[PDB]
Amino acid sequence: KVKATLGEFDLRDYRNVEVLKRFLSETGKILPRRRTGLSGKEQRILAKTIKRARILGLLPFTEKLVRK
Amino acid sequence: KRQVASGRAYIHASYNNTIVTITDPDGNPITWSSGGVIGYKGSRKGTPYAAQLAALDAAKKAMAYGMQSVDVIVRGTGAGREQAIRALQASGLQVKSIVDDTPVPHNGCRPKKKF
Amino acid sequence: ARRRRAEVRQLQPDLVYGDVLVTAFINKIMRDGKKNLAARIFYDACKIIQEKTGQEPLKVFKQAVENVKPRMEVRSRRVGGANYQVPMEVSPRRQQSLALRWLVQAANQRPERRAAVRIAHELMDAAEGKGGAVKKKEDVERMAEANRAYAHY
RNA sequence: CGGUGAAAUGCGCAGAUACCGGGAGGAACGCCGAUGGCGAAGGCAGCCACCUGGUCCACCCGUGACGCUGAGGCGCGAAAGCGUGGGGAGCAAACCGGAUUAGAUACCCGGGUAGUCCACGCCCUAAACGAUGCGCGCUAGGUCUCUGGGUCUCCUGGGGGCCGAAGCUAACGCGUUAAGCGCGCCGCCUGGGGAGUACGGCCGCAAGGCUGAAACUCAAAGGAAUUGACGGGGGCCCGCACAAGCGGUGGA
Repeated sequence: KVKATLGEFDLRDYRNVEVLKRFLSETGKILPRRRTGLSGKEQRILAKTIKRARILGLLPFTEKLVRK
Repeated sequence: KRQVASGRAYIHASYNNTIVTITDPDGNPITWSSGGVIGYKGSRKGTPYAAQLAALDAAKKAMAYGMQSVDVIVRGTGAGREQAIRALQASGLQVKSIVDDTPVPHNGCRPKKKF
Repeated sequence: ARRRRAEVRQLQPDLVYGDVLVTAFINKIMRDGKKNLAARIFYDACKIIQEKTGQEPLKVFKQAVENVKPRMEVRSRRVGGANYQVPMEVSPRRQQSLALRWLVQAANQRPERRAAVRIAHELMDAAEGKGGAVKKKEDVERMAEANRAYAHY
């Protein structure tokens, strides 16, 4: 899980890309709660947060496929 | 002859016909081969064999220009997306890597009846 | 066969040569259980190979069989409200059976008079890779990869 | 190229399709997103800021019964639909053609106008459904979950679910989110069909809507469960039932 392999970080700091990146998939998509390892309230916020970081082009909106 | 080694292989797969198009680094189409172009005319094209042929005959026109390396691109979900790739992976072309950028709308055009 | 694969009948090798392959072939010529007649056919057809070729008929026989065994075949299938010829890798058992049979069906279609004769010639033209025995073989395959457009079922 | 079970209608040598770059515009808003949250309902999902309602918890501080319901009235009221104007990417009644078929005024395919998006104004209906009026008290728990307070491996408040005591129910089911035990207050029912019609009035630009009978006619209409059969429903299993094979009848 991503919460377990990571430390103390602000859920609201929409700039910190070095962190958020771990919350997106191999594609641009946002990890599901099963992955992130977050809570009900926690995820709700990460949603809003990335949705922001995206806009200031710090986080993608979508990626392409890799392995091959 | 025009001598442009190393390029791109766009493979457009559908539920009615799979087509290839080969391009130079910049994104310009060198040679392109469809299914209906081989010889097939209908239900036939969506066959993995059709894709196979589309892909193979598609490299043979590319070696014509001495194409050596290629980055593979795949669009959509068709019957035999696989076969065409696996096809070029043996056509005689060095495959740099496979890429999927199947186009997905973040919700826009209210699609038609059969969704 | 619904409950099991059912065991495969085991035969008694030939009294002459001793290869069951032989006994299997003869069975195929035999009509109306006149197995004493079909026995002869084979033997006298063998003797024709001796006089007409400098080779042991025992060997000739196997190599002839060996050559008509189609390794690819069609088997119709209803998918989409249609008959789709699905080509398929034939098993060991079904080859040997298809061979012997065709060898025969083909033989009796020869212009030749005497039965034993017909076998004799079919047994040779077979090992030489021709006649019809092999033709009824190459034709099926000429459907195998002819409609290989469907080997995905 | 497209599209289908197959196909054709259509689009392409004025060069389509597939591919790169650029520009316009409309609609909608993936993932997160849940068996979740919110709201009186209808309904509500990209992001931001402003304006604004409701609500929950803790403290127990203040007023001092100031409460509940609620005929008529007033406002809100999906979709479609009407007026004026704007807008029009995609979708698409009607309509044009294509194939299917005994035929197809359909189901499938290609086009396509209203419409669908916006503003103002009208319409006001609905499986507008928990098919379950609003408010207060009382009656074992278990578990999942949203959310708040606490001395936070446990306690305590509010919401959404599943199982379940007592109890109830025609039965299915319900069961501290009551269909339980009780009080208040409003609405509505009183055999089916005829009818949500007729007539009358009200409302509306129109489409229509609200209210709403009877004659006649039938002995039922109706709910839930049972047992069966049956399904071009499901799972599983058999037989020379198919397959595989040999041999035949159909011919004379």
